[PDB]
Amino acid sequence: QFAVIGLGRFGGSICKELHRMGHEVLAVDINEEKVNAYASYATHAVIANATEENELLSLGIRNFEYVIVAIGANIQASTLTTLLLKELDIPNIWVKAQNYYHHKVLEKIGADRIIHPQKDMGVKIAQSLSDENVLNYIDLSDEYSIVELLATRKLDSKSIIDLNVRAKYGCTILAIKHHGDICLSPAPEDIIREQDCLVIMGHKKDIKRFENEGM
Amino acid sequence: QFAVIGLGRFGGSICKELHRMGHEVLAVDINEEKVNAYASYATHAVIANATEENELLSLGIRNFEYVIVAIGANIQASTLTTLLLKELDIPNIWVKAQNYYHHKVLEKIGADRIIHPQKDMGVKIAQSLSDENVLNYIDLSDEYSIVELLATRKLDSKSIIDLNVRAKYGCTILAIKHHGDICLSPAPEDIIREQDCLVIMGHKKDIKRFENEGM
Amino acid sequence: QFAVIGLGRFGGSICKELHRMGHEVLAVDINEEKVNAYASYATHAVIANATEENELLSLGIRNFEYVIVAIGANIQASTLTTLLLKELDIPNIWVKAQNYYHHKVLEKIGADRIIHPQKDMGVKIAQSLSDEN
Amino acid sequence: QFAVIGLGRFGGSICKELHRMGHEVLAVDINEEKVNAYASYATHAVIANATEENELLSLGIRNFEYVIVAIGANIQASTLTTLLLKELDIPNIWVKAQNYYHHKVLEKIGADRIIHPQKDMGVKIAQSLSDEN
Amino acid sequence: QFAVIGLGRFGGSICKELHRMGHEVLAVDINEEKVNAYASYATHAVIANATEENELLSLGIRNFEYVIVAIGANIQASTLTTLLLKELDIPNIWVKAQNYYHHKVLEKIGADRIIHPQKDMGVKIAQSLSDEN
Amino acid sequence: QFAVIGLGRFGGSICKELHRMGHEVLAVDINEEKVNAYASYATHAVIANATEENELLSLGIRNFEYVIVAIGANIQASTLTTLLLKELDIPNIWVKAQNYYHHKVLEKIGADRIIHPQKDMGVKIAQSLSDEN
Amino acid sequence: QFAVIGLGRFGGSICKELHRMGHEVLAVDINEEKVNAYASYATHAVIANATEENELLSLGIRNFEYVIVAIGANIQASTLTTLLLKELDIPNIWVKAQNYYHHKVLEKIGADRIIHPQKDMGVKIAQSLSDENVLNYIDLSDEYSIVELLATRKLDSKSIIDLNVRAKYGCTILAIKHHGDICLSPAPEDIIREQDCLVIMGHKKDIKRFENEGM
Amino acid sequence: QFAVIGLGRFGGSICKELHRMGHEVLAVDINEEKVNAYASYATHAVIANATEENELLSLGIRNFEYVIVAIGANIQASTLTTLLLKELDIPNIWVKAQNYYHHKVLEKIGADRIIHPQKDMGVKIAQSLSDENVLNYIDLSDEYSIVELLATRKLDSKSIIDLNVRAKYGCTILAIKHHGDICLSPAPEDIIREQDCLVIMGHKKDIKRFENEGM
Ligand SMILES: Nc1ncnc2c1ncn2[C@@H]1O[C@H](COP(=O)(O)OP(=O)(O)O)[C@@H](O)[C@H]1O
Ligand SMILES: Nc1ncnc2c1ncn2[C@@H]1O[C@H](COP(=O)(O)OP(=O)(O)O)[C@@H](O)[C@H]1O
Ligand SMILES: Nc1ncnc2c1ncn2[C@@H]1O[C@H](COP(=O)(O)OP(=O)(O)O)[C@@H](O)[C@H]1O
Ligand SMILES: Nc1ncnc2c1ncn2[C@@H]1O[C@H](COP(=O)(O)OP(=O)(O)O)[C@@H](O)[C@H]1O
Ligand SMILES: Nc1ncnc2c1ncn2[C@@H]1O[C@H](COP(=O)(O)OP(=O)(O)O)[C@@H](O)[C@H]1O
Ligand SMILES: Nc1ncnc2c1ncn2[C@@H]1O[C@H](COP(=O)(O)OP(=O)(O)O)[C@@H](O)[C@H]1O
Ligand SMILES: Nc1ncnc2c1ncn2[C@@H]1O[C@H](COP(=O)(O)OP(=O)(O)O)[C@@H](O)[C@H]1O
Ligand SMILES: Nc1ncnc2c1ncn2[C@@H]1O[C@H](COP(=O)(O)OP(=O)(O)O)[C@@H](O)[C@H]1O
Repeated sequence: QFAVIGLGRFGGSICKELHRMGHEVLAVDINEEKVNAYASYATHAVIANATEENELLSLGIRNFEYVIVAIGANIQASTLTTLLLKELDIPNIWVKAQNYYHHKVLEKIGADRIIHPQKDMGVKIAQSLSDENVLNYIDLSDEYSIVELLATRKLDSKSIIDLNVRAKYGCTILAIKHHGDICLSPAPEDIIREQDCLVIMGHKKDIKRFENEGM
Repeated sequence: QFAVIGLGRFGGSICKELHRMGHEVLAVDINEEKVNAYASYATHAVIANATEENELLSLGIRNFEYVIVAIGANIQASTLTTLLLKELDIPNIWVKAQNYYHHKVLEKIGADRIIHPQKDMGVKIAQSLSDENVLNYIDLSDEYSIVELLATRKLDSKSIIDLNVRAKYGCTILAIKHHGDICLSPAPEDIIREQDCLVIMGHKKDIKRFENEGM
Repeated sequence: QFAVIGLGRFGGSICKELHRMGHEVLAVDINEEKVNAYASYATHAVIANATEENELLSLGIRNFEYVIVAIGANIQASTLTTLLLKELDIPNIWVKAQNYYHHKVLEKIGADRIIHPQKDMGVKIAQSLSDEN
Repeated sequence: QFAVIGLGRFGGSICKELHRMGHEVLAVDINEEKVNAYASYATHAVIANATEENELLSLGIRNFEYVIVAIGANIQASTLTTLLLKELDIPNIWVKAQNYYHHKVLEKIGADRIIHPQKDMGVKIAQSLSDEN
Repeated sequence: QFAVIGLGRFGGSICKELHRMGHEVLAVDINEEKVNAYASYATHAVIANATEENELLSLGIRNFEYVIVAIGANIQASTLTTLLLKELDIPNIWVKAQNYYHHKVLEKIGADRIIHPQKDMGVKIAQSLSDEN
Repeated sequence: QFAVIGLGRFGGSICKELHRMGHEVLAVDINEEKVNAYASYATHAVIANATEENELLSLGIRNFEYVIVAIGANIQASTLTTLLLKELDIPNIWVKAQNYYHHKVLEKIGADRIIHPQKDMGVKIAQSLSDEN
Repeated sequence: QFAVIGLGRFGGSICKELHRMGHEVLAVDINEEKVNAYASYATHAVIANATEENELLSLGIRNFEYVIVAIGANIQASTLTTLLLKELDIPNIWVKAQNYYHHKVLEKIGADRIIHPQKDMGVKIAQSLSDENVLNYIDLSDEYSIVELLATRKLDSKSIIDLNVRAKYGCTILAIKHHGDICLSPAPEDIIREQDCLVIMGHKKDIKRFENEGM
Repeated sequence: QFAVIGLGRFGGSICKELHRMGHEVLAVDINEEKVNAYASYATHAVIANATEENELLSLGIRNFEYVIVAIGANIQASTLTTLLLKELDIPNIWVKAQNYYHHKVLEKIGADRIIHPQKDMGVKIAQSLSDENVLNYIDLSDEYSIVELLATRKLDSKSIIDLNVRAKYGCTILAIKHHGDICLSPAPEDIIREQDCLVIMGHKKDIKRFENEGM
């Protein structure tokens, strides 16, 4: 179902994670050491030059719905490989881009999705920096969002009804995670202890307000 | 308030994003071209060798609450920088790790947070791969999660009350985004049209079940 | 009618010859000396970075039916330029290829004609060697 | 009858084309991969450093009426090879020139024909652009 | 009982002297010549990259109570080796420091003793100059 | 009474320690920063190129009974300096050796004592490892 | 009148010596330090790339009757320089050759004189080796030579008439240098003291004979 | 009788020339190709590292009265070799110097003669440049010299008595070389034809005078 062509810092993580999730993954790499190291973290692991068409054919690359092109430094190899894959009519080709130019040429040679890892981690890290309590989040729209917050010493031993967010800030609490244990859509009697995960939902500015005065 | 020491693919994104959010950021780089290119995307931009203590002092680095060490290839430079910063009693030092070894030595020299960008993008990309319908998601815990899904033709013109997720699958719908318009905590009469954003919340396997039989 | 983007050993020859035949040619080059040397061998000669879209727009590159991409060594610059030209709906884009890979990426990004100079002169020279008469 | 010393974009084409025409061609190259790839496109293919006289002798280079010096980037190697060949009394020595200077030194050391591939393809491409019909 | 990882001016001396005293010493080195030269001055001598964990395991490095990290110039290799050894729960890890920074990072990753050779020989030489008698 | 020509890891230690013991020491260094840093750790500190005879004369190097040549990496500078000092009839010349070869040439050019810092600290460290008590 | 293009071990010596003799010399070098060091040993000294024609023109290189190309390692630079100089119609171009190939190409591009320094010093050193008594010499032809000899204890207090070289060995004595004082075409009564300079002239083998039995 | 340790541009010439003169020479070289190439130009040729004492012993280096150290670039190897040779009490050790420092250390480690090839060829070339007619010469003293001159079109078909040098310039002609044929101490009736070798003897300034007005 999944084939990962470059087993580096980026692609290797994709391989290991997909394997950990329970999907079947074929790992490819030109470097034998890399192939050996990922033998345990993949259904199958093969030594192959992804820029060589007959080798791609030998891999049975056609058996796959998703092929990930994760060769970092060598732009030539990456775009050539992506090209060969597009020739073989692979349904989904995901390639890691190094820069603007690489993104452009991948764009035109029919890459289905282009990933800028360090860029995205850039914005994500910026998000966590801007607010140290936000552990994670998802934006529903330009104005509305669901936010994951780390409870500070302002929130310990407080009940949901005490923190009347539904009226005071127009936001609603969705979940509380205490010592790994999880409470979904909790009732107003429930207690939030410090260092716990708190999942709020509402307007961005309203959530910021609640963070400011509340915690 | 924020200082970014390495203006590369990773650090540059952090800088640009922090600047876009409205925070004041001091960008550092040994490469003059990089400093010039990030002049517009930062409050201040300086040419400096982050491995030279007197230069760090010249930057007024102690005036900052958060310093980001984002020098990629040069592990020596990274750990040296982190060390010097730790000597200067910087409250929060975030460093990009290249490998396991780098993570360990940064860990021991008192790095406050160590980031593996390509790894994390690895797992999230794996997440988007496992379901093309999940546009985004957030893990509340090992078993429970909030998921954003792309509506298929199986869900078109279906009501929330028609798709009884709260009893049949034990999960709860949180939001519906239809042509950009947004419905928060929608009522059972509401309609879901295909290709719209659907926000479900619950157990991972249960949501997977709902994906399987429902859509 | 004709624009030549790279004034090197290859492109410069195209420019000079087209000019000698009596056609009007706009010569482009990032190197000022090259532009100066071909001032006499072209209707107009301009300093410009062919990988910069706004510069291409400033050249009035769309007013041309034929644009020749003759940047040799820099594969990246060549393909990026070809790309920008393809975006600007240029009717005929002819590019000099460095190798097989360059030929492939140029092929896919919609190059109208891809030339392998050394190859073609190769077969031509072989022809001349086969019968000197 | 024919020997091609540099199996690159230029020389490789000469080799392949001469072989395709039905002439017997000896392909030389310092790079083993190139030699391997042109085994099928030549009567014989040999790994050799064309700047080493004893290797040239080992090739039986004197048995040839036409020897082609097609080493691109390395001007030094090119002129050294041409020189050694001129010493071995080769009847016809054709060399690919990189620039004006290379053309001059090849000219003086007795090169029988000096080819500027990109230039000639330049004028021919200009010809084709001038009248597409 | 003793393992010396870097057989240079510093570590080689440790090895030779420990061997001369009658203790059993395992000498390690990435350079084959060094390993060969110290075969006679050690119980066992092995070619190995001290920055590679599986090689460390292959050496049976855990069987040793004292491991000496004596890699000079390469600070990275030194700290990486020290780190790997600290992971393998080596009881006593003594490392040669190049500078203040190296001393600090070795200090934090749990080096049992950090030696500054030139400094100590400095103070001792000063002692000898102060009273030659 | 004492002159230290190289203020590095080795020589700087000698200087600082001799100064701490109460002897008068003249510190030399080609690097101004080094001279500045050791201003407090020496009776006098001077910027000078030890391979330049007139500079040595300007230092009043002959007024000293002991001159320490502690220039590490630069073997040439070290031996040249030692040589100039031997010409100037310096009573005691002590030089830091880099390797066997350096030891040999220093040996022949009349060095009074040749020190191998890393070697000696090597045996010393081996001693400390043999009996931790 | 004289221009030296390469100020290295070879060319620098030519420059310095020509300057010491009293001729006016323009020294050229691409290396600024070299140009600075030869400022005192030349009429003029200039930083210039000898492979750049416009720079050569800027030097006023055509105003010179003799131009010396003494660039060692870089054969390409040497031949290119020689070529450019030949284009500028320089009357006399002397170039240092690195090897046989270099000698040949310089020969063909119209070098007026090609020098192999280490070769020539090779043969002369061989000459001084064959007889430690020959301090210097000059070959008139393949068979005949003029030789300068160091007097041994076999020749001490001997007269020219005592050592009848003109008949017994067919050679003729030309000069005697005794404690620096010099005697040209000395009379038969003159005495030769040991360790003095003796200038004989004749056939090589005959002089060797005289060395053998005489001294 | 002679051993040459470095078979390069310099040492190889010494070897070949000594061999051509008829002396027996042992050539040493660490490079096998060099040893093979000089097999024909030496009595014996051996592959050896001159910095290795036991190899020197294996060569039978002790059998030689003269050992030439002609290793160019590697100063360390040169001085180390010279040192080893001095330890083995070789009577005559001649070494090629690269620079001032090398000359100094060779001087102190007991080198019997130190040669600066390119320097000496420098002064020699300067001599031939200063006067194009002087082919060679030997200085008897600061003021007096014997000079070899190339006859110009001023001297063709002239008799020695016509060019009364013995009175007019105080100099005396010693030899005339015509088409390889040689005339020693020629009588006044003899003719000098152009392009012939002419050997004059006398005062330097006087010889210059004769060159000026005569030829
Ligand atoms: N032609 C190729 N075929 C297959 N695998 C390749 C090829 N070129 C590179 N790779 C693999 O891709 C990986 C690149 O990893 P890396 O350079 O760390 O990129 P990233 O930083 O994106 O992880 C390497 O592990 C290498 O083995
Ligand atoms: N010692 C240093 N001090 C300051 N900046 C540095 C230093 N070393 C490297 N840099 C900067 O850090 C940047 C590294 O970026 P890059 O190598 O792309 O890392 P990444 O791939 O993680 O973005 C370079 O642009 C360089 O200018
Ligand atoms: N990005 C660019 N935009 C515009 N001109 C460029 C760009 N990159 C290179 N050039 C020009 O193209 C020319 C390339 O010529 P060259 O490298 O000699 O190729 P060739 O050998 O095929 O002629 C150079 O003279 C350079 O000035
Ligand atoms: N010294 C040499 N002897 C023999 N062959 C050589 C030598 N140097 C280079 N070559 C060969 O000549 C070829 C030159 O090809 P290339 O650099 O592509 O020139 P071009 O661009 O003109 O084709 C290479 O394949 C190389 O193997
Ligand atoms: N990664 C490594 N693994 C094992 N041994 C190493 C490694 N790197 C260097 N060494 C060895 O360590 C020794 C270091 O010696 P040297 O550089 O002279 O240090 P010092 O000057 O302290 O003696 C070398 O002999 C080298 O072979
Ligand atoms: N020619 C010279 N004259 C005077 N001082 C010199 C000369 N060459 C080097 N030095 C000084 O000697 C010091 C050498 O120290 P270093 O290279 O660290 O050797 P070590 O590692 O043995 O201390 C340098 O600080 C330099 O300033
Ligand atoms: N292209 C050039 N133009 C001018 N000077 C040059 C050029 N290339 C080299 N040189 C000079 O010529 C000198 C070469 O000297 P060197 O390598 O010692 O030759 P040699 O050993 O024959 O003296 C260098 O000092 C360098 O500065
Ligand atoms: N350790 C050594 N033992 C023997 N021969 C050596 C050694 N090192 C170098 N050589 C020889 O000395 C020669 C040096 O020649 P080269 O570098 O041209 O110097 P030069 O310019 O004085 O001729 C080389 O041919 C090499 O084979």
